[PDB]
Amino acid sequence: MQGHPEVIDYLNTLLTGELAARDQYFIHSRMYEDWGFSKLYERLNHEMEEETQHADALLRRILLLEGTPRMRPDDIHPGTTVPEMLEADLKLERHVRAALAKGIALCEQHKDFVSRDILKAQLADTEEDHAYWLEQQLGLIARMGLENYLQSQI
Amino acid sequence: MQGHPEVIDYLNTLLTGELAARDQYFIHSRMYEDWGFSKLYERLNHEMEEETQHADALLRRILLLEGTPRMRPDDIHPGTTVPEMLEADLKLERHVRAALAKGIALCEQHKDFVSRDILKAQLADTEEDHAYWLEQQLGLIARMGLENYLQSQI
Amino acid sequence: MQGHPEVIDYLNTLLTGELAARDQYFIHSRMYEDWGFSKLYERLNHEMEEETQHADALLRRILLLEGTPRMRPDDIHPGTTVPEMLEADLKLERHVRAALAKGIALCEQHKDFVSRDILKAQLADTEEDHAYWLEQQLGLIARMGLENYLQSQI
Amino acid sequence: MQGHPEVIDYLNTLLTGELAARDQYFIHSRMYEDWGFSKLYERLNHEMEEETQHADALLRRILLLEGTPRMRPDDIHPGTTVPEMLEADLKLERHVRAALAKGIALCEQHKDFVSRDILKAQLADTEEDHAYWLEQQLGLIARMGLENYLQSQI
Amino acid sequence: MQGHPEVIDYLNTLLTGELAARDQYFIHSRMYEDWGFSKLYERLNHEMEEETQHADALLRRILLLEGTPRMRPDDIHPGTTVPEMLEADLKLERHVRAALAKGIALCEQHKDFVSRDILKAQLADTEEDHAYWLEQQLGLIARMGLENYLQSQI
Amino acid sequence: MQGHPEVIDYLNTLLTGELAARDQYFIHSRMYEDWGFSKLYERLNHEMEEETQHADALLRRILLLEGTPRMRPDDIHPGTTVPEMLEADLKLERHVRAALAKGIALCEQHKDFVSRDILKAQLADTEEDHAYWLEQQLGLIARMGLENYLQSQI
Amino acid sequence: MQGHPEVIDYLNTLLTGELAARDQYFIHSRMYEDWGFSKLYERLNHEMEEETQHADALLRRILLLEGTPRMRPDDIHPGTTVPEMLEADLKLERHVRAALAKGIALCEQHKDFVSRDILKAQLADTEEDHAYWLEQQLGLIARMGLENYLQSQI
Ligand code: NA
Ligand code: NA
Ligand code: NA
Ligand code: NA
Ligand code: NA
Ligand code: NA
Ligand code: NA
Ligand code: NA
Ligand code: NA
Ligand code: NA
Ligand code: NA
Ligand code: NA
Ligand code: NA
Ligand code: NA
Ligand code: NA
Ligand code: NA
Ligand code: NA
Repeated sequence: MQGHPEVIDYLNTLLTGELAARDQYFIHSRMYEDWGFSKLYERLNHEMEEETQHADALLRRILLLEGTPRMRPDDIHPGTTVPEMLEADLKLERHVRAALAKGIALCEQHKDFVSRDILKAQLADTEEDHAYWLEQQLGLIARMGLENYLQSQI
Repeated sequence: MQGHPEVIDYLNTLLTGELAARDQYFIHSRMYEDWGFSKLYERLNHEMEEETQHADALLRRILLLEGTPRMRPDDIHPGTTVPEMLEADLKLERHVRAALAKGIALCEQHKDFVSRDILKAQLADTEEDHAYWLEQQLGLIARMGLENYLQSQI
Repeated sequence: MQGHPEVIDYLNTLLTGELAARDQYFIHSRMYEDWGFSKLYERLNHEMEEETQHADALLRRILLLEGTPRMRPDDIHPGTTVPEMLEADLKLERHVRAALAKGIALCEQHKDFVSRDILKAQLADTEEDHAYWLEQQLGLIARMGLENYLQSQI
Repeated sequence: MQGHPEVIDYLNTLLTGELAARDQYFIHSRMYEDWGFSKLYERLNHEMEEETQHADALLRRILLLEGTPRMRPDDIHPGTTVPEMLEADLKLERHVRAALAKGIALCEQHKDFVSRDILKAQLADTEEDHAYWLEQQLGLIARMGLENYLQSQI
Repeated sequence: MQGHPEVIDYLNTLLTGELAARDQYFIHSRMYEDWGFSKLYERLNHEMEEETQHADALLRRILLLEGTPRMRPDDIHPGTTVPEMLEADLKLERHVRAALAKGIALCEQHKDFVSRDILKAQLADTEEDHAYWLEQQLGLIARMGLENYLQSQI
Repeated sequence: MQGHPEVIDYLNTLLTGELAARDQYFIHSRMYEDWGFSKLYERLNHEMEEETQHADALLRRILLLEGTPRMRPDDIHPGTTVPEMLEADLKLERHVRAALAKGIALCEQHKDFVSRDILKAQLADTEEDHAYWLEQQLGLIARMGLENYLQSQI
Repeated sequence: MQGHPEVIDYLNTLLTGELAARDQYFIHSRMYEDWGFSKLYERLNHEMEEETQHADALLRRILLLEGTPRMRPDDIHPGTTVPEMLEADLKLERHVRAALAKGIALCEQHKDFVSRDILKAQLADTEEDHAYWLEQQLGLIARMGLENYLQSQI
């Protein structure tokens, strides 16, 4: 079934964003492990896997709609310290959140209700899992201090 | 069996207090989870369930005595920081403790020995479980500092 | 993430409604048990638990959106006989249904698609589980008579 | 193997009748569930499945005989109350019974002894299971009254 | 709860379409088995069951909304060869897809958000399961030839 | 119990036919194995066993009726290539089908209803299992070509 | 431990190559699934996972050596038909093979014997698993023809 060209193009925009999110969590998780914060490694490794699944869902939807997936990831922007890495991931998730919400509205406009539902599922993950957890970590650093927070992530 | 009107009225006073205690622990537990203190979430979630059971016991006793339960909870007074929330819960439990003790004396006066026993069981829970745990948390904050205490509740 | 103030306010309106629904099912279920209708006790006890979960989902969403939950339940309006209690619960569920549908439209307007999805899930429960079951009970009373219906609920 | 054209045509007549019987039990069973008579839902849901199997056996026999199955169901005639629905199903089963008996005689005449045996199996189901159960329900309504009967089917 | 008449009418249009889809897959699956293509029999038999479930969901929703289900299936249009049968099923699924998308928009317009969600679930099945699989089979025939494809379906 | 001489004689005619069918499937199945078509070996080996059981049922019925079984098999007519062997078996099964149908009519005429039932069971096997499968194989060869069909039977 | 800058730079070159290989197998595997070649999907999905592990090993080695990983994948070059996709993957693996062999020699020169061993393990995978399998598939197409080969990959 040929999808609407505007929807396919927009799904491709989201795909390159999620390929990038995957890769930013790839490098951050391994940096956290390099420093000995295995709890941070585990969480972000899980997030890398979740973004790979999100990318996969978009890629397969684009194919179903007879489009050609764009596989070049967006640029990533890793941090150099734990607070910078948390903030960088939160900025990325906030961007993905806004992009997904714009996509949902576009899908509704072009009456692509299945694509809308795929994006809604990803939007729920972004808001309620990914971004929320990051906000929590930054809030913990604010409440107990960075040194105590880092200790908790060994 | 028709209970004594003064006893039924007093049980209703306790019921609206325990419905409120339930709801204060509902909001506090979820606030603790929002901030990432899952140990505090778990404890206060348990306390919400225990207050629901306490309320249930009163409600069912009032019905047995042919009274009409009052289901409007008392006002609650949540805190805005972990120390404020602990103190607010401790103030509430201290109020419930005093109210329950007054109720036990009233039940004895009107020779409602089963109602007295229900209240005694709740009084033991209030003193030895709920209020004691809160006093302990505040004491821990005093002994190790707030930042270390918060770290321990992740 | 700061949610839209109109959405947060509306979620709070729904929250106080579901806290009330919880408490109306609390008193009705225990009244049904007081009279010996254990099948009615079991169903409405289950419904109390489901409304607590619905309230919980709203409360947690409001927190995520950086709002402050309103924990005062709406007034409840219990019945005094089995037919009155069924009708009172059905009136409440019909009100909740309309409120949820209005909320879904508001969330769509403000592009809060995750809040919309939470409300849609609750709307499906309200229509297809809660209200439908109540309509069925009233229909059974109409078809077999109240005395036979009550017998069936022992 | 090419079957006798008169036999194939007659099997097709039976097929469209059993496709209809399937669909009448589909709507009646779901109507019974809509009203809260889950015992009636379960029985007629089972009967829908049995008529689908009966239709399947005819369809496959028609194909084996190199015929072309007729897939348009006969018109159905659902009732609007429990007694009307029972009577409507009994009228349908009585029609199917007569049609099957006529088919058995035709198959014997054209020496299609396997088709005869398929129809005999369906005839036994119609008489001893489907129609008999319906006759029993109507007899129960006659003996205990409709209200008691409906109570028994919750 | 009385549903909107335009929504109920439209659900009935979808119901008669899915009853037809059920029956087209009924005849095609058994034709595939008649020829010895058991893999095609199994898939389309599964699809018949899925369309029966889709029809069931619509029928039950129409009843809940106090409507009267229309049980006459639309006409079906079976093929006479494997490529014709695949194409006929794909044409049917493309029609169902468009009808479901129009229904979702109508439900949104009349603020029947639960009916919309039921249709969205069916739309996802139609696009991502039913039609996609058919497109794949036709593509396989194009890539390996019909004779090799048929061999693979024994 | 002495059976009717015409029935016993006719059962003996069927017996020598089924002893022959057994032996034709014996040689064909082993020829298929000799060439490396193990799927054809397995099917026809199964068919040899089924014809032995059919012969056994006739033999035992003839004895019960105080007749003397005729144990000389009819001549067999094996093919020399896979298509010839399939056709030869189909010709044999078509002959057995006609003979069994004539026998059923004779048994009915002489009121030997148990012998009729034994023959009906064998007739169903012949039509719905043996001959049908052969027709399917020849149809597969027609649809995918002989070389692909042979490949599928390795 | 600070690694040799020439070795770290070269590991980064290999990393961006393996991130690209991962993504080329991501798109090819999902294209194969889109067309219904599930055996090809499974193999290339496995290869995507293996390249992710290869990339991970390089990334972690670069971190250990106090380098900064380069996370931008090389450009990929997907095919548009099964033979083109196989050839494109084989060209990529041949490039990776040569790059890894050059890296091993460089590591030996700079006496980084652990980095050499990591690359040797990847070189064995590339030659004996990835490239070999691709060569085999192309050889199969040459020996049995493309249509038969595609049939085998359903
Ligand atoms: Na994502
Ligand atoms: Na994310
Ligand atoms: Na510490
Ligand atoms: Na208490
Ligand atoms: Na307490
Ligand atoms: Na609710
Ligand atoms: Na409800
Ligand atoms: Na009764
Ligand atoms: Na039937
Ligand atoms: Na029947
Ligand atoms: Na459907
Ligand atoms: Na479908
Ligand atoms: Na036989
Ligand atoms: Na035979
Ligand atoms: Na082949
Ligand atoms: Na590699
Ligand atoms: Na490789």
